[PDB]
Amino acid sequence: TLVKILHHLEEPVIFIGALKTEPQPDEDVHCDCLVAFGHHGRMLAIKASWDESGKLVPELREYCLPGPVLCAACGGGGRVYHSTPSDLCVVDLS
Amino acid sequence: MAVTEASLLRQCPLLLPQNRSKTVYEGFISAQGRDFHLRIVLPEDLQLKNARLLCSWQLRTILSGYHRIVQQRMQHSPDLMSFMMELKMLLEVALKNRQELYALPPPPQFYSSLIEEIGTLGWDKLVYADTCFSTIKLKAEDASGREHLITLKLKAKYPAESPDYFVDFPVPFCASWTPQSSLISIYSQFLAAIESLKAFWDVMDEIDEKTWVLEPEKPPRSATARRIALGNNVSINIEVDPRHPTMLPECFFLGADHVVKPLGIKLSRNIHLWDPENSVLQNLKDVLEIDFPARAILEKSDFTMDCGICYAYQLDGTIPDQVCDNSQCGQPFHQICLYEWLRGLLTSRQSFNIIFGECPYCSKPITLKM
Amino acid sequence: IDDFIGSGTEQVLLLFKDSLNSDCLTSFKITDLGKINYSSENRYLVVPPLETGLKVCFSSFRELRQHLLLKEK
Ligand SMILES: [Zn+2]
Ligand SMILES: [Zn+2]
Repeated sequence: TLVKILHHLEEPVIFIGALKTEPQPDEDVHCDCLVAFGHHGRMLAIKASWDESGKLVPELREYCLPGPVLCAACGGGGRVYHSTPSDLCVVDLS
Repeated sequence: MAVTEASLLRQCPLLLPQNRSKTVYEGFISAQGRDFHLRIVLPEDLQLKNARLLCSWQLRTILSGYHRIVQQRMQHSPDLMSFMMELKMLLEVALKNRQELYALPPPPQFYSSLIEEIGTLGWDKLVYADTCFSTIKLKAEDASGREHLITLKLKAKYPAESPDYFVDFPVPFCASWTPQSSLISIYSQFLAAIESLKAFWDVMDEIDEKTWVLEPEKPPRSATARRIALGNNVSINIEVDPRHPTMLPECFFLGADHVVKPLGIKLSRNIHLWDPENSVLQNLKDVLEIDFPARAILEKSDFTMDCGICYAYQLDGTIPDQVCDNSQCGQPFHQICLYEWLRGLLTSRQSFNIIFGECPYCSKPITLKM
Repeated sequence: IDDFIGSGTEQVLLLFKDSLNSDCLTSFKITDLGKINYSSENRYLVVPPLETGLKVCFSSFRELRQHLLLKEK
């Protein structure tokens, strides 16, 4: 010199990243799923479906996970490590 | 009702006219014990050709790849009534496909009552309970001292409906489930099924210890047939009646037709000298006047007991059974392999559902009966 | 009190009296008050299912709370 709005979790955002779901060494891995966090423990999950019409459609979940989520990160093979002020938990998408 | 004054309320209770001219409806829609937000603005007249339909972002998630379907439905639909009938029918479809998001248990009935009924059993029994508590697995002992498991799968209401009962043993397991019946009821039924086979398991464990079992390999409790080997390159397959196991089983012989003849002939002489006081083995040894070898497995670890056409054991359930009537070849084969060999060649000559031909390895007369 | 083990979880360390030996950290007791107990299978089988049942019922509770707030609004 435009900005697009996608989903809107109602609660604040903490973490954005990506995962390699369906993991069937190289550093740049071509990520299949997309991940975002809410705080009050809304998790957003996205994937490519291409199902029932033979056309790409975005498969959304919205999970409601326990605990006020403080921080998270991604590990090898569709795994996310996140934390509640109780416990450090893990999630397998794979 | 006929009119959507009353039929609208009667079908969508949760649709409240904000504006005076009934033009903005808002509030909710019901759907599989699940109410959702809705904000459905009409134009200055009642037209759905132009209408704004905004949602919860939760609702956008569940109307994934029907955005166009419902856009069609808005322009082709007569009334708002009919639109809502369709939007409900449609949600029900979307969610019943996405049916992997649902099912909360009733905690005041379930978790406790399940802890209660497992206390009724005793804690030494339980071997597995799933983290959804949906599956559990339980243990019982025979009078012999054999472990018999039972898998259960549980519904949202365990005590109301039957839990799905899965168990190895061969006769079909029957569990008289009432809403009053419990884990202890079905456990007693399980012990009843164990003891009706108690003699049966002993006869089978006896055969499995003392004889070269061939063709169940680590047999389950479900197997009633036992392909025993005897000498080498002849076998006997044995189906036993589980209610009369010590009693005479239907038994017959595989191998070379010159070796099977005296064995069948001596079984026919000595089948009246069967006695159900002895074991199955202690009657077969005196009927057929033989011993059984103890696992010619470990010495004959590669004798190539493979088809010698395709060179595999286990082609599609079939075993190497068809052999040569020759001392110098003795080469086993399969039904499929030997048939696709003897039909392909010129020399081969078929009577009705038999092929006579030459053994591939030694070129001697070999007979195949389909 | 600290995590001496390198598990993640804190434990409590207790030193019993100097009459036993004229030496530090003889006659100790390390404990977490749960599983971990260091010093000088139907019980411990069926807890995670029950705990996850608690957490799922907690998420349902939390869900209905939010739903009701919306309804009121
Ligand atoms: Zn073959
Ligand atoms: Zn031959």
